[PDB]
Amino acid sequence: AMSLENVAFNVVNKGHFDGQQGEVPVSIINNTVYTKVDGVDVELFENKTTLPVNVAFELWAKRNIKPVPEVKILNNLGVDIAANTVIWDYKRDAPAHISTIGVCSMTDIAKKPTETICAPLTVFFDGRVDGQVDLFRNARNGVLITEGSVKGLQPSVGPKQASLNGVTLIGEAVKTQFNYYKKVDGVVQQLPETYFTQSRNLQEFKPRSQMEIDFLELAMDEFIERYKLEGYAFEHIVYGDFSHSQLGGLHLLIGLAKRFKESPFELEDFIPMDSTVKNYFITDAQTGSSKCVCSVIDLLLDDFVEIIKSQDLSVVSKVVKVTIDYTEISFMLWCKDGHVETFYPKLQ
Amino acid sequence: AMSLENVAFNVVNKGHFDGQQGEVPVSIINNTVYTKVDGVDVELFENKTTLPVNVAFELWAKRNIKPVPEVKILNNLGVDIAANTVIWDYKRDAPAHISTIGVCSMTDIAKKPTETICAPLTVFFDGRVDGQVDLFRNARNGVLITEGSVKGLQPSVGPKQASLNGVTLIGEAVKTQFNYYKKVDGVVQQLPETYFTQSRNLQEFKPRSQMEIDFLELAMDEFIERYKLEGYAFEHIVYGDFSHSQLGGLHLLIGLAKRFKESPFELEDFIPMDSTVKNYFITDAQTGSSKCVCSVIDLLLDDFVEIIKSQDLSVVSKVVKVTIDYTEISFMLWCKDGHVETFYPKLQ
Amino acid sequence: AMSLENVAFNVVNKGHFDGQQGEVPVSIINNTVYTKVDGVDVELFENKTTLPVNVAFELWAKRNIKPVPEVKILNNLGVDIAANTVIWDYKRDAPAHISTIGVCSMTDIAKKPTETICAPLTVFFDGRVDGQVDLFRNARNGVLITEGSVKGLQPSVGPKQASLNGVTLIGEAVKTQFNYYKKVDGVVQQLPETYFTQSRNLQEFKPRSQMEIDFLELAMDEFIERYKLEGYAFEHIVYGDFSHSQLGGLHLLIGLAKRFKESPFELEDFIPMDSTVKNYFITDAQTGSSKCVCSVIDLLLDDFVEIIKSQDLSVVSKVVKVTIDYTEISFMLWCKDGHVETFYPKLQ
Amino acid sequence: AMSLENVAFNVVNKGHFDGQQGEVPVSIINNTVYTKVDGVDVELFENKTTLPVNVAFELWAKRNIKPVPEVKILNNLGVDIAANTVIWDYKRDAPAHISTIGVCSMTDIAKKPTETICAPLTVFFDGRVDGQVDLFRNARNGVLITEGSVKGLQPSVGPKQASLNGVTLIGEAVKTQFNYYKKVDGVVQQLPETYFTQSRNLQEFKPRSQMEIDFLELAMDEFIERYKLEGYAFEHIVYGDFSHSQLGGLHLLIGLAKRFKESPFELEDFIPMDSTVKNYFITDAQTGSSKCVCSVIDLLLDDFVEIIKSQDLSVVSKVVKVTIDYTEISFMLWCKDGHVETFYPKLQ
Amino acid sequence: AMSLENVAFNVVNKGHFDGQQGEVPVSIINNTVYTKVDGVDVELFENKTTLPVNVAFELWAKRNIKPVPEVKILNNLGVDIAANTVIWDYKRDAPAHISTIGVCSMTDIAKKPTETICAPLTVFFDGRVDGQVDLFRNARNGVLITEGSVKGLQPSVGPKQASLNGVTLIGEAVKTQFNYYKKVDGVVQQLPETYFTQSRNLQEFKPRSQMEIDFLELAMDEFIERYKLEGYAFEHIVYGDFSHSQLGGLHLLIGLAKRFKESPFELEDFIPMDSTVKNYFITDAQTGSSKCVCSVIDLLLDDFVEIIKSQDLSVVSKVVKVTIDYTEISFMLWCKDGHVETFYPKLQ
Ligand SMILES: Cn1nc(C(N)=O)c2ccccc21
Ligand SMILES: Cn1nc(C(N)=O)c2ccccc21
Repeated sequence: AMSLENVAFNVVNKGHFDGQQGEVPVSIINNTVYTKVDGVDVELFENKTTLPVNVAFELWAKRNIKPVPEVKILNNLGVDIAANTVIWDYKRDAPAHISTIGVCSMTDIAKKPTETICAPLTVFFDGRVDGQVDLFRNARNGVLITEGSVKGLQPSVGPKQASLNGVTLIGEAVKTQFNYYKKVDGVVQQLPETYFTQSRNLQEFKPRSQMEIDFLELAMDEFIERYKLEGYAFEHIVYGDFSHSQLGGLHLLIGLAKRFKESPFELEDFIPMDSTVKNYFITDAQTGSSKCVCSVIDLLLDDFVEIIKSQDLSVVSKVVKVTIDYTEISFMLWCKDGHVETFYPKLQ
Repeated sequence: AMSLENVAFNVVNKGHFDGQQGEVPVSIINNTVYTKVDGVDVELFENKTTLPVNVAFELWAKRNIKPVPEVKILNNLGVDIAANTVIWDYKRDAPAHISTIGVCSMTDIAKKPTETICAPLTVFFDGRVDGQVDLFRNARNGVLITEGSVKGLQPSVGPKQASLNGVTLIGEAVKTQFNYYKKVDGVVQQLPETYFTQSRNLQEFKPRSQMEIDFLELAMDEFIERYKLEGYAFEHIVYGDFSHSQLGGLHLLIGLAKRFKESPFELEDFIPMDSTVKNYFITDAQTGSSKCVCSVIDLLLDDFVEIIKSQDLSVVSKVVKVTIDYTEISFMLWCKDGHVETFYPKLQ
Repeated sequence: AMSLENVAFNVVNKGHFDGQQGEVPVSIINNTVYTKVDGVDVELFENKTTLPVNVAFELWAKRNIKPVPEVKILNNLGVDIAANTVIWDYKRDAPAHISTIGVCSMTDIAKKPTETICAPLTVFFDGRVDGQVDLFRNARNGVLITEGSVKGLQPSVGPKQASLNGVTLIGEAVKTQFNYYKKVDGVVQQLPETYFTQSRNLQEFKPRSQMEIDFLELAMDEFIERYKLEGYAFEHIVYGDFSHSQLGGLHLLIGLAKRFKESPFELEDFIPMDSTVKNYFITDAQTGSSKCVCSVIDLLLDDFVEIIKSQDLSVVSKVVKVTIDYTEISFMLWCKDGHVETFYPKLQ
Repeated sequence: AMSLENVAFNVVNKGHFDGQQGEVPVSIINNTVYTKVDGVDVELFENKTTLPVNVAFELWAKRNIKPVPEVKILNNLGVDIAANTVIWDYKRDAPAHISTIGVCSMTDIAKKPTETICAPLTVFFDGRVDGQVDLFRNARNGVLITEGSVKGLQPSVGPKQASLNGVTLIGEAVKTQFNYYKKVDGVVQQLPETYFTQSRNLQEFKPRSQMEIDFLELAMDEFIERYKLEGYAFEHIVYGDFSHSQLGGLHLLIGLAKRFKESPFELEDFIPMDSTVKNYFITDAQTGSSKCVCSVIDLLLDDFVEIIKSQDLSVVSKVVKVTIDYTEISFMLWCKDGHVETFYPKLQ
Repeated sequence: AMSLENVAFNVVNKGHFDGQQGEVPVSIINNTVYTKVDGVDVELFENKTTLPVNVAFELWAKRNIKPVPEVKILNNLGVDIAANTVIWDYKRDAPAHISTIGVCSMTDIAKKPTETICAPLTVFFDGRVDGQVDLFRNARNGVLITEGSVKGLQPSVGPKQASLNGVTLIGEAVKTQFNYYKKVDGVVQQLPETYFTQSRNLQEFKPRSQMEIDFLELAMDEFIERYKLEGYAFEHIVYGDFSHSQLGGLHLLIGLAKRFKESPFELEDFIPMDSTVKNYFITDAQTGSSKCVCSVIDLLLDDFVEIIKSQDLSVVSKVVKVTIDYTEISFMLWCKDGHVETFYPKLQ
């Protein structure tokens, strides 16, 4: 017996939908859900989605509260819908997927992923839920995550980090590193060799290697000398050039984090969504150097060094394709006299 | 187990709230309630009230579907709230009362009218519901309607007409004429002798006496002669004067109905609500004669003739108080040389 | 180059979307689309749909302006989506279907009905458009209308009437009677033998047979005598019983139309959508007789007489299934001593 | 001391803004203004404008309640703003002009039309208000109406009809025929000789000449014979051709009114505003004959006959410019062998 | 070919409007603009203006992305509109000006500033754009900024800082110090001698002189002694008095910044807009000392010392007018026995 009042009761008493019986009085005004507490209204939810307020409230209450793959990974793997859960997209304040399976009567296209409507869709399956590894076996299209091995299936080791209630973290008390499996038209795929983005924040950036510790601690010329990076344009690409009106390079998150410690800057996230490569309209506060579309990727500095050192530097310009987060990322590589001039995630 | 989805189920299947178990998917967008039918959204309700949409939807679904007193009568009797029902005000598309008793969790001030919060409020009681006459005997303040005798309680015969789902009618298959009773501060109050407004429409006006048939059929001078109305200013008051820029008189609904048959006119209902006396900004289409505040009352022509013929015509101006629909209506009576000049419901 | 301003230009200059190049300034405020004319905003469209205002405006501008099947027929045939057109539902002021094919970038699930997403959906095809009969032959699921013969395809003669810009009519200058064809799972399905509802209004009801002329002109007892309808409960079913608080029978539109000429009544259309059988909360103004759920069907009186006279009258109660508008309508037939007591479209 | 509560007080007590002191409690929710009456909210105004609700409420309360020129006339004369009044556009439910002079603090561009901001704007002046003829003499740009002679100013006799509170009428108790005057760049402009549209409705159309009575009463062939209209294509232009899918002609309101008596039809007013020529998407209910853009003008049939009989019929196609409501209306005249084929207000 | 979809395409791909061809699907819901990215909606813009959402989205996309004068400077100079650009007011999240010239079809009053509508308006001209110095030469009213000298015009050196995408900064990689020119009625003005506000933030306050470094580093009594400020009430005016319920003085930003390092406080910006003097409802968290209207100005401490030391201290109270940011700021100076008691930006 699903209801607005029952969903609200669960949110008030359990912090989310927990299948508990009960009802609380609710008022809906514009895009906000309120509940009466001692005669006064208390805001439970503000709808930031394009779904009707009561529908969005229910999907948000029914969000997955276990560590789940980051939306950018699910998107890159072609996930269309999730089996009997809601992957909440905290970057968009909305459901990661248009439709649901066995979650909400307004958004459900099926109650079970075995229904023929789900056969063409790449359904997300969670091996931590009983019967989902078997539902993936019977699924024509799908992506499966597991914590351990699956008999007869070769795994693709996913990223170390997962999203837990919108907090991207590498789990110590919970497992966040999953094995990934994918099926297309009934055939188990061999997932490609991939790098993973590190999903760090600018304000709380932490190095994850000795090279990253050295980048943040040493001065530009000492670091470039120590790691033999002369001729690889790290001065432009990673450190950033703030001497002209157009901000030069600054495409690796670690470089932005190093700059942030000394001088602040504005990053306008004009397409706010989870993605492998992020585009920002940056304005450096100290210098006034700015760039409308500054593509930024958070790779481990060692992985970025490996990518750039594995390229042919003999052509003026070329597209360099690198598998990152299971997707093909195109980079633009610009060279002159055997040295790099610039290397950036291609704006297309 | 009250819920938005259960209220919607009742509306879809029973035409209103009928206490039936069940749920239908609902979407709320802005001020409208929708339900999915054959894959598409069908509008169930549009909120025209100042309450939250889901709350107004529930009160409207729980509206009283039996003949009930017209809102103007309840207002005139000082009714604040109803016992365990919703009197829906079809003229305002809203609940006739702010709060409820045992109806909706968001608007309820009590579950039963015996609760101390209800003692100062004039509670409406319906003798057609088991135990409501007893609740009126125990209520400190209240208005009771019955279809018959209550032992020891002196009745007041109400109007012949009642509102059934927004249709004001004199019941033939249902009883619409009720006995009325009122209590103030624990004491049964004697309801005054009163006239009743006829609650007719301009477009479907029907005469309810031989005098009313004669007013609509006969010419002005021959009706005034037949009913000995010379010197009573019916030419001004009832027929209306359309010769000057300011429309003269036209305060009885029957006069407007007679005019409507020949020439149309605009009546701007600037305070849209049910009331004994209605104020309209009238514009006569044929002549361009207009009046910002034209007070109009729908009395039976015989009752209006009785009122005007029972007045002393020896003073220039005076207030004439007449009990109509249990309320004291003040009229302004203007005389000259023993004849009426004007007589109108006094604009406060 | 589809755009809001181009859609608005087409509406302003062509009365609808006509593929014309051009732009007009547009302002969107809340759910209304406006355009500047002589320095002031003029309303072009008010969104009554659950889609975003600019999206609903585009689908409405792109509505099919040729005579099209009434939405009740498309629904009864299981139509999910239309091929490269919008069937506008004038009863709901909304698109008859959630999604589109080659119409609008926001609602499109495909550009052509040959795309694999369309295979499971029943696509509506219009033989009057070049290549649509061929697309139906290749579609896994679909409904096709034509003005003539399709080689080798067994036709089903549809209703005489079609909807032209929201006006249901039997075409004299245009063809409104189509041949219908349906495919399920790649296989042409034989459409059943069916009656058709007449799609008439209560206020402008016109008889379409000598029997219907006789029902409206003749008194109840003489019509029943002339057409040998004694023992078939037409007094209850068709004429209606207004003697008790619950309105009896009154399930045929013609009976409501006959009553409407003498006494008015309120019909509350609580699920406002096009359907073969309509449910109304009726309140008779003359008597106060009312019914929360009064199922009403508009059959030709001759067709209803044929249905009722073709039933076995020897059982107390039974479900009578009749194909109407291609759908199986369940009726409840109640008999006593070989005569009908009641016969009504069964309330689910 | 202008205020929302004071405006509301004036509306409640005076039917409009009347400069009276006082305040009533007001609640604003979404686009509606409410006031408390007997403990419940009563709707005073619903904003259908693109202005903020409280601002639109004030302009509507301050609307001119005297007969004023119809908005189509003011527009045709290039009126930008009114001097110290609001011309309310009842066809758009909005102010006819964006800005005000001495009316409302939010919309005012000036308190008096003598302010330099008003010099480039064509200000509407009303000679019925003291000092407005003088303000017109001093205005650089303006339109003046008067009920009589202004010394030395050559008058233009306007239409017989004016708008009084949204009712277009020819005044009997008030004057609706004004003298018009216009100034451009400090210089009094000679207004051209013009025809006037009759501003009639389809549903309440009344003939205003013996020819118009003869058009409505007589059959097509006998009217054309009586008025010697053979070869002028009245069969197409005025009567309308409903034999093909595209509705032919039907450009004079009187022809639509004649058709309306026999068969109803839908007129979609897709640009809802007052204009000399109106464009409708028409659908004839009887035949299914339709036209996306059907230009309709309401001229007196005698005036239309005079216009068409005053044209040279020797060229295949040409633009015929006719001054109507002070504006140049372009008509398309199509001839063959010395006879008219079609003549219609040219679709721009 | 301007369009909503084209503006959205530019925002998605270029970070702002860049004149690029292309379209993306857009949905408008309430006041938010979304775009579809891989089947899900992504928020592009939330309207915080009083303009229609699609219009505000276009002006925001077309905002000037070069360093521009701060809105307080433009306002103080009487700028009404900008020539072919949008000065976006980041403090109000809205366009700094009501109308535009050659920017957006809904807000444009002209395509070029040479149009006669622009002659009375003080048009903002940017010498960094080709032809704008010449358009200022031909403009009757205007303000011109340049980076270098203009032949024949004497410059007014503006502030060192400018706004770059809402970040107020003193440019190192870009020029932010402009020469200002102003014309009124065709005559080049001699701009007055002025101080400039420093436009610093409380949280990231940086000293811009040795005196400012000393104010932040030294204790109150050491600083007052070093700079000979005894008898100038800096203890009250600049440091602030937190000993009584009403917070005393605290009118210079540097004093608030010094306090902020030790104890936090709430500044309620009740009129959120860019202005030379800002008014805050301050509440000191440590003491509970508060003030409803605390006027705060950010002057360089040396400039404030120069202003206060250049006043006559012999009268109880007087208005001291100081040109700051080209506007006349009134200060209230209160003295006793030849010493200052208080000196503050006058609340009027
Ligand atoms: C070997 N194998 N294990 C699985 C599984 N655990 O889901 C599966 C699924 C499809 C095809 C082969 C498979
Ligand atoms: C001498 N002079 N230079 C300019 C200019 N560059 O705009 C100008 C403008 C108006 C009047 C005199 C002027």
